[PDB]
Amino acid sequence: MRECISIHVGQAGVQIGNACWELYCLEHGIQPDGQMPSDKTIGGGDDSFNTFFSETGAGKHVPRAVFVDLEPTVIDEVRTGTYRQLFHPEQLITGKEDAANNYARGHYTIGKEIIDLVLDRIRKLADQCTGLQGFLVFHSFGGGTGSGFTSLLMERLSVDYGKKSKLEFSIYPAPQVSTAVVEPYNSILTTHTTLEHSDCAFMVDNEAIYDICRRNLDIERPTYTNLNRLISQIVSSITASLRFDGALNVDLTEFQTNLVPYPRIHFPLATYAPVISAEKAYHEQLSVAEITNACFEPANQMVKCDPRHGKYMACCLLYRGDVVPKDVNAAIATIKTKRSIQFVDWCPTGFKVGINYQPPTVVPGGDLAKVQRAVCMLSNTTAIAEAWARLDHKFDLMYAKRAFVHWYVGEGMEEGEFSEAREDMAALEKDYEEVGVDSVEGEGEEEGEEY
Amino acid sequence: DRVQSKIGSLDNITHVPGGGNKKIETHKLTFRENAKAKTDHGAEIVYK
Amino acid sequence: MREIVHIQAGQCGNQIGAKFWEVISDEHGIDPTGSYHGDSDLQLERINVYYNEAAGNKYVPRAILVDLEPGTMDSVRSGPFGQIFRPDNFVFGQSGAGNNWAKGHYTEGAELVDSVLDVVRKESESCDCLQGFQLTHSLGGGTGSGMGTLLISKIREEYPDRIMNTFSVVPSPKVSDTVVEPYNATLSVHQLVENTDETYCIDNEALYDICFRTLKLTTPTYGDLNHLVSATMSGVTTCLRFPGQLNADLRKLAVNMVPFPRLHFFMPGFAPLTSRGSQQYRALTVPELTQQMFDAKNMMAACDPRHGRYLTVAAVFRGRMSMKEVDEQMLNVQNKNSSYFVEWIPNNVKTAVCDIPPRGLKMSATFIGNSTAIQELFKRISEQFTAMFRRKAFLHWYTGEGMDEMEFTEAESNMNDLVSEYQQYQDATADEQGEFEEEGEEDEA
Ligand SMILES: Nc1nc2c(ncn2[C@@H]2O[C@H](COP(=O)(O)OP(=O)(O)OP(=O)(O)O)[C@@H](O)[C@H]2O)c(=O)[nH]1
Ligand SMILES: Nc1nc2c(ncn2[C@@H]2O[C@H](COP(=O)(O)OP(=O)(O)O)[C@@H](O)[C@H]2O)c(=O)[nH]1
Ligand SMILES: [Mg+2]
Repeated sequence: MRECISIHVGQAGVQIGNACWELYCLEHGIQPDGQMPSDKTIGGGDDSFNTFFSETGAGKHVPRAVFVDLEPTVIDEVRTGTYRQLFHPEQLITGKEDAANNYARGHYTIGKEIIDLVLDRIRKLADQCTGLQGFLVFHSFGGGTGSGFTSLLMERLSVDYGKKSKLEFSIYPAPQVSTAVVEPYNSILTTHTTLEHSDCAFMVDNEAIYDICRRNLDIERPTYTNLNRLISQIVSSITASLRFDGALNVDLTEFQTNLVPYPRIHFPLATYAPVISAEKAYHEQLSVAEITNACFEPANQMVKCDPRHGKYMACCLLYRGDVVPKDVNAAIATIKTKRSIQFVDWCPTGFKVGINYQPPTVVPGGDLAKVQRAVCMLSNTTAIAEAWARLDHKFDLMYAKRAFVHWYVGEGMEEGEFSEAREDMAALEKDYEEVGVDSVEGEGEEEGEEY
Repeated sequence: DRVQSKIGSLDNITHVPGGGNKKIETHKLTFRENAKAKTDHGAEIVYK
Repeated sequence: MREIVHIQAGQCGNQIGAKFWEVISDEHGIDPTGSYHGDSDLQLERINVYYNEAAGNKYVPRAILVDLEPGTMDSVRSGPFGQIFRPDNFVFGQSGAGNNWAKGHYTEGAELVDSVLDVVRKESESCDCLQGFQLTHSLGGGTGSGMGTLLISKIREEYPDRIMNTFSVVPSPKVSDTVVEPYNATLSVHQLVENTDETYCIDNEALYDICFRTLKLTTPTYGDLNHLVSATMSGVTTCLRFPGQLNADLRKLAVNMVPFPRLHFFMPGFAPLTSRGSQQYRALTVPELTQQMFDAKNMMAACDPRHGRYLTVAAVFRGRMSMKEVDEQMLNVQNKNSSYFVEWIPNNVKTAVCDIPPRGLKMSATFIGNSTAIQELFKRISEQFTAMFRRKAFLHWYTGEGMDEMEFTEAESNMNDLVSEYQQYQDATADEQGEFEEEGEEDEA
């Protein structure tokens, strides 16, 4: 009756895709072959799972999603992993040679060979929608597939789907940690392109979730397979209304009505709570306000730019499992009474809210906490300015020295493009400062009387 | 252009409060600045 | 005989709606599949007020059930009593609103509108004297709030001497569940204030403090807040369905509630509100109803009405009881709390009394007030609208479904007038002077 698309680009996308689809299978009772031999149901039809899976004539479900990197290897891994028979063969799309962390391979000289073969697979998934709602697209800024091709695809989706929601889910660059030397060309060449083609663009940070993993999941060895499993708890909580019925449902196209005050201000940061080990879970009763207050702690953010350096301005705040709207009401109001938690004076309406009856699942891989109720949150803030303040000067240093620019140019670009991208990123620098303005009073100004 | 912000952050700052309006009151109130002829009132004794 | 249609639209409107058609279904012995098997023949005897009569002695509500998504209509039909409703009345769209009132009013809700009117005609050409139309909807939300504005506007143009009533979920003093609620609210007030006969303002913050502090529910759910709204809908519409000492319909409330066709937004209340241990240690009388019903916590919107003045009140009491006693207590409130009321209105209260109490109660009272104290709520909407609009914030979604940016000020000037209009009639006395003369001036100082 309603449907959406998920899309997984570059080696960051394809892997956060596994965690998500691992979960969604497990959450819905769908197996690694696409079956659901799982609940002795007597009624059916929604079954809101159909929004994310296509049903087959003999009861197999198939994921409404598409994979891409520009070499096979990371995809051959899924293709031969436990979900080989789960995922649709022709939705698993592959190049030969990877984009090398070079945006110009991803957007321009390689990208151009497989873009229409992705778009063909995607028009052929809209013909399975009964009403295409939108798109949820997973990448990183540091990969050159993850930057170049995600922004090629957003060029192309913003025509073929020009009204629908294009929602991004980035691994965003850490403050002190990096995964490419060419990290700044990618971050800015993708952000400058999507800055007119995407609806929302949510951030998670590996430097931030490592410390959550050592601190509060109490894990010594946080792998990317563990960390992508923690990131998956935010994605399942953000989609809960489109997965299950609830006291207070939210639409795919509601987040941006509430979170994006001006169309360029589309960087809400993401989070989950409560993050515990099983042994800690026993020393917390976890009432709704405890989760809520914890979820607001700066050291509990899944982006490492500190909210102590900025005002908050727009939130969406989402609850799962055993939850009473009266507790949500009070715990929200508790956080506002604590205006110590700094927020913009000119949006006291700073929250949207959603409450879903279905509790979370953990993907087993340790001792299990006995969870009852949970919280996830999206927040727009000027701490994102604190993050970008360096990535910006890194682009200034790289570009002033013309370091690496002959790889990108050779593979489909001109220096004037590096200038425009940075120029708009200098406009965007002033945009997150304009939303930091404590505005002047307008009361008590008059003309005097005519005689 | 040496670069500037692109968001409409203060586009309505020329407008002012409020928070009340009018009020409608007995001292006039239906009139306009050009409704000519049709002299007051009242017959030629009050006066013409 | 005297028929009303009910409309339910967006998520709070359909949820409140499935307490209404659970509560009233049960108040009437309606079965969860539309059979009747009830225990007093009085129940069956004014059934057409709210119902159709369908073949094999089956019964169908005049429920119309509307949405821009497909899920609440699954969750109501899978839900209790979901088989009493007619399938041809489940007109939900394919887009949501996503809290955008303009996705409601200009684009997607404007796309459903002809298909919603198709069932509004069916049902109304099948009445014998339609009085009115009741809408449970949002105000700071979008799916209800933005449908509800356009729906009332076309109904007002097809049906202009029929009554127009609205159960609106109002933005609360501490929390928002939607960010564009000031936008959603101001815009709505402009559109409704020309076409409603009645709007109820109903606050989840005001019902939480009831539910948690006076009913002692350890866990106040929306299911339990919606039980209170449906008790309210049931309560103000009792005399249409049953015998009583003083019977009053919605047109008989309207004329006592509405001094000027602008001044028709109201606060409701129910009594008794009592916890389960307290039910032993309390005694129910018409004075008990009376005391509790003018009490500052009993008010279902977030004001102490001692901040302003009552213009008009209505009280709708159910059960067997002395008309002396209820006049008496109403006189006592008007004379021992006489300053709670405005004085350029005399004798300020309608009362009506029905012989049939709520199925779970011995006796009950339902209040409706018009007061200059609730302007603080519209002041709050006006300032919190200003905190977004003075900065052009969120405006790009409304303009993207193609509303004009000027219309924001048209609604805002209207609100700023309306909030001034309740304020200018607050303790609006006559004032008088005496003429004065002098003696002659003299040389002596
Ligand atoms: N959290 C997380 N991030 C990952 C993961 N895999 C890759 N990344 C991120 O993605 C990038 C590393 O993968 P890449 O090999 O650059 O991905 P790519 O886009 O295929 O690269 P090219 O196509 O060769 O440009 C960095 O920005 C990483 O931080 C993963 O499993 N977990
Ligand atoms: N009392 C009550 N409030 C509700 C219920 N459902 C939603 N709400 C609240 O009603 C308001 C509007 O919600 P909703 O109807 O979801 O908005 P919309 O779909 O955008 O029109 C917010 O304050 C919601 O929290 C419900 O069952 N009962
Ligand atoms: Mg790659």
